[PDB]
Amino acid sequence: MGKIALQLKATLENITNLRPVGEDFRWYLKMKCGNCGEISDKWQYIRLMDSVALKGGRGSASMVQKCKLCARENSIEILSSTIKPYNAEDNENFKTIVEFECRGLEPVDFQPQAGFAAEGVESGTAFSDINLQEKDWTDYDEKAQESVGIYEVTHQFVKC
Ligand SMILES: [Cl-]
Ligand SMILES: [Zn+2]
Repeated sequence: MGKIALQLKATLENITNLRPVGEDFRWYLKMKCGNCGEISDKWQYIRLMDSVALKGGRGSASMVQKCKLCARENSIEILSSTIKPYNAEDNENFKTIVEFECRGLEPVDFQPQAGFAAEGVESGTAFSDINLQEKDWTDYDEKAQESVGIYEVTHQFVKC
């Protein structure tokens, strides 16, 4: 078992409280088998709503997968109490937004897609259904009379 933090960085414009929303939120990841090193060929996602009870007091997992190359049964779990928003004050800094407990599947890449939400920095205008798949996003806050944006989204992994 190991924990891994996923840190986001983005440039924010007139936006705050940027966060994944809901138990159905999808963390799209490329995952590495911890025994044979095989990295998934396609993006896979994991979500809190898929939680499954592991046998024999081992706890739970968000995803269990038998490695196709070495037959190990590996798992990974999103830690829900570690999910944090990315705020106006975090602008352009890496910041941990979620942690995963890894039992033989470890993420080595991350693709933010849909399901994020955020709000106008002063207006509190709600923006939902934000898709970051392009790594840029723009909209207009009518209450603020300002453009809002999230640009140059990137990430990195910290082993905890
Ligand atoms: Cl998947
Ligand atoms: Zn393997």
